[PDB]
Amino acid sequence: DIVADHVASYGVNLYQSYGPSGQYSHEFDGDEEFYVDLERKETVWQLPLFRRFRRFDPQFALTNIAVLKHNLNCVIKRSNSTAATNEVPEVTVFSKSPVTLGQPNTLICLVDNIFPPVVNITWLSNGHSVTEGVSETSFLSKSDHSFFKISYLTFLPSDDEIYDCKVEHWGLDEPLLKHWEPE
Amino acid sequence: SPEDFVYQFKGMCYFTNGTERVRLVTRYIYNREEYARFDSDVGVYRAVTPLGPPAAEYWNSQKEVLERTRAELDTVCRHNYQLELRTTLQRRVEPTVTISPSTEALNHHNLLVCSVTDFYPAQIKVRWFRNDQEETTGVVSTPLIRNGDWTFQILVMLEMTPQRGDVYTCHVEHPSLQNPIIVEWRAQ
Amino acid sequence: VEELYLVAGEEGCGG
Ligand SMILES: *[C@@H]1O[C@H](CO)[C@@H](O[C@@H]2O[C@H](CO)[C@@H](O)[C@H](O)[C@H]2NC(C)=O)[C@H](O[C@@H]2O[C@H](CO)[C@@H](O)[C@H](O)[C@H]2NC(C)=O)[C@H]1NC(C)=O
Ligand SMILES: *[C@@H]1O[C@H](CO)[C@@H](O)[C@H](O)[C@H]1NC(C)=O
Repeated sequence: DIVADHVASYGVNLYQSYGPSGQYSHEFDGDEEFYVDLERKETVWQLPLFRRFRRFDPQFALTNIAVLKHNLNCVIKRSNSTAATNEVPEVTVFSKSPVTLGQPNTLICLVDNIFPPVVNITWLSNGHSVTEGVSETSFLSKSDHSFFKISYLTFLPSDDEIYDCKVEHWGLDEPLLKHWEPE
Repeated sequence: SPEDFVYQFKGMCYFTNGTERVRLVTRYIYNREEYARFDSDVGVYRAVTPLGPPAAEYWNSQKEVLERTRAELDTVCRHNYQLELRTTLQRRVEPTVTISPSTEALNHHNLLVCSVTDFYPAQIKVRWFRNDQEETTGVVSTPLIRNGDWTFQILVMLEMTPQRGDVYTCHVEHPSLQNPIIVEWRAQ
Repeated sequence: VEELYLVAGEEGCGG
């Protein structure tokens, strides 16, 4: 509906009773500029460019999330405790860069259509749980008010190792696995 | 599973022609139900579902709340855009360009995949050539793929049949590149 | 210059 050269979210604000937990982030043209670590009261910028030239007061996020908590309790009362519906996430795995054996790379696991925003994303290497070299985005907003989240695995392509992205979510009957390997 | 009650607030700024045309839409969401919003093109809060009137009427009756929200079009949207102009909107990451076939035997249909990866911003032009002829059919492209780390990639595939001694080239133009990247694949 | 943000309106309801 809204045509624009650029779109920013200068507050994606989230609070949920499970935990409870929250998230505060800014987005520009669909990518996450920062989130605020609400426990540590720290703004965590997502690019070195941003870390050196930008600043955001973490108390702004803390204050806003406190308002959401207040608002949430009002709307629970007004809705007779209407709970969130669990949606079925969609999972895709692809590489960051063209694959050549022996050349360090990154695998990307996109977990889309997440709701509610509670998920476990982990990696398997030859069936083994991966403990290092994993990072992930925050929850990224969607115009239908679900979320997506992206996890990253650093890896060394080889002829003897294969990968799965493993996703746990209340909308799934069992853990969902998405497979990837160098062809 | 455990029940969960979710609340979202999304403050969104829409920009066109720099900061000349700006629209602010703030959205109040219970679970996934948007129940109230402020749209600067409307100028007051509106209820969008039956959950909303108590919120919208309250904020509209609080003139300093209303007035502060109207001012955010300037004090937040445009203000922060000036900061984007110094950083985000100057970010330039050059694409890496690779060609590979999808096994390759001469008179047998194949797909040539031009991988254009790790670039920013999103604007890009990718063209296939067969010898000196630009390929305007048989091209199948993925959507723009968002990697989540402030880069994109796109795969542009060419349906073709290897014949000797055809030469194929993928030509890539991008705001990060002073001259186009040309990568070539030679049949046999 | 510091980034600013959009303030969440607060509902008025009995606590
Ligand atoms: C708010 O939601 C709860 C849960 O749905 C309702 O209580 C449930 O009512 C259903 C059907 O009447 C009954 O089968 C369940 O046992 C009951 N679950 C509970 C109490 O945990 C509330 O509905 C109103 O509750 C009273 C108390 O039981 C009922 O006498 C009344 O019929 C019921 N009305 C409904 C469900 O429409 C509900 N509150 C309101 C105001 O609707
Ligand atoms: C994620 O894993 C944790 C720890 O193993 C578990 O307690 C939690 O219930 C899981 N969350 C899901 C499946 O959404």
